[PDB]
Amino acid sequence: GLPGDLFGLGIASRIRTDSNSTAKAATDFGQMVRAAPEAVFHPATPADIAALVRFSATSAAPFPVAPRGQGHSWRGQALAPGGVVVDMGSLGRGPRINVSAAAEPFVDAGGEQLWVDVLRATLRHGLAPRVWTDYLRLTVGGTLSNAGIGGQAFRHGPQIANVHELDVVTGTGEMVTCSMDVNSDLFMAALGGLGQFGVITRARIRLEPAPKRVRWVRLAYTDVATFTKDQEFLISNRTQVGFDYVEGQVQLNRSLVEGPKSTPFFSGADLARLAGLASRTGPTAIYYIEGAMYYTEDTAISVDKKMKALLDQLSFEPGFPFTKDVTFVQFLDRVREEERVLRSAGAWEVPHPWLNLFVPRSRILDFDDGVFKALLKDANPAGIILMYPMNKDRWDDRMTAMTPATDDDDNVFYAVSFLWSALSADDVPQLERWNKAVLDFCDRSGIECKQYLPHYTSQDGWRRHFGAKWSRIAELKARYDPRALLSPGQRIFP
Ligand SMILES: *Cc1cc2c(cc1C)nc1c(=O)[nH]c(=O)nc-1n2C[C@H](O)[C@H](O)[C@H](O)COP(=O)(O)OP(=O)(O)OC[C@H]1O[C@@H](n2cnc3c(N)ncnc32)[C@H](O)[C@@H]1O
Ligand SMILES: NC(=O)c1ccccc1NC(=O)Nc1cc(Cl)cc(Cl)c1
Repeated sequence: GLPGDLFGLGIASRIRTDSNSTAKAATDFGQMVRAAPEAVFHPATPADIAALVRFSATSAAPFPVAPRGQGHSWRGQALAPGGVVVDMGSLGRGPRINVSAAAEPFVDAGGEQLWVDVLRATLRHGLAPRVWTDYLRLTVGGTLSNAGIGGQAFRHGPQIANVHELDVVTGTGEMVTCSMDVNSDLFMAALGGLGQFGVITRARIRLEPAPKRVRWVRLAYTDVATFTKDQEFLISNRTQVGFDYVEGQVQLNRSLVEGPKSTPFFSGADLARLAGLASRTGPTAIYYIEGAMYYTEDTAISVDKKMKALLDQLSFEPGFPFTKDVTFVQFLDRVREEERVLRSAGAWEVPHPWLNLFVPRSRILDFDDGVFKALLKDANPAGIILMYPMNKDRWDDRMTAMTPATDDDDNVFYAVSFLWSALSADDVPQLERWNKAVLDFCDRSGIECKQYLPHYTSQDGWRRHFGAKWSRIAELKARYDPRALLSPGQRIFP
């Protein structure tokens, strides 16, 4: 498929066209889409990626180029059929993480670097990035191409709001350093850019002093209105003396009754006590607020009084607070333990038809009514459902990443993640029907359900997703990837 002229050049020494190489680059975490590339590119340096992109961009037959991080995509976004998959991990040679601890401390990290490896390096200097995804085995460039949301995003914004600068290889093959003050149009496009404007090869990440330990809590609710009121109180300016991390989970009645006998967080005794709570008024769903209070040797003496003062302000079910006290690393890397349990049960390397939505606060109770109370009330899917609010004023609307736009008056929106697993491959159509039912319900009810980690097969879906930002995106695309070579699996510019 690829031009014959490629194989006579220097870049071809880092090309692998064998079946074993291309098959590894053919699938992703979702395990639903298979499309092998013509070749895998193993760059030594980011300059090699630039030479590959320039060659394609100036070629008589331009081929697609897709950077692949950890392949933690589920809709074939990192796939390049008819083209080349760039193994980003190949750049991991020599020092690829540089901390400047000396004004404000920062960490320079290769786009291929795992957040887990960034954390290890910054902790040696007692520093850490401020915002984390729940899963640390994801690349820096991979999460920054989306936004990177987690429990600290309500305070500091997404990971894209915690970046000082980027090194980007554009779709023309040009290596550009960009920030808020230099090449700012490229900087803004790339953050939440879905790899459409260039490959992130470096990110300068914002740092803060690292905590020592975490007081980690889970608070159970049966009433969604009380649960949402408390989450909104917890992310508000009122609560300087609150949690550093705020998340939430939705547990359907059957997933607790017919689910595992214990989990890494909950003991068998905890789950039986929760089974009683969930059956109290017939079968009902449990909503959990998950909070975390960071502390060091200096704040260790006031943390117990701080936790008591905060919890006394909340309205979780009496007798249903759950507490852990762990190191900062144990907390940030908590999902490693969950993956370990899933892997031993053969429940990890299975299909993941995942759906992530951004729902305006004004419609969160209507969303809950049609989705958890009507659609999923008697459903028993494997996996987890996340639900937590965020603050719009911590997001930069000049960046590509989309937040809901219907309520300009309202600073709050909710992230709702349907992280289901098909324990049997033939369960995929059932989870895909649930995905479609939630989206159809949003359209039918007039709920502005903006996708996070979006996927659309046609440009009409993407135009609806980008809304008032679409013309700016199309213009930026013509400027930075005119031949539409980059990350074609996104299916925005076919
Ligand atoms: C698998 C998974 C994902 C995940 C998560 C937990 C798990 C188990 N938890 C998340 C969380 O708490 N918060 C959040 O914001 N996202 C979370 N995710 C999703 C994940 O961040 C994204 O899927 C993201 O893409 C990271 O994935 P990864 O590093 O594995 O990248 P990929 O799958 O190979 O590629 C994704 C797309 O981005 C393009 N790409 C990849 N690297 C780059 C660079 N350096 N520059 C530009 N574009 C890049 C790919 O081509 C593809 O289109
Ligand atoms: N408890 C967890 O959050 C979890 C447990 C097992 C495997 C993954 C986990 N977390 C996870 O996938 N979080 C996530 C995943 C995505 Cl795609 C998007 C967002 Cl907002 C959050």
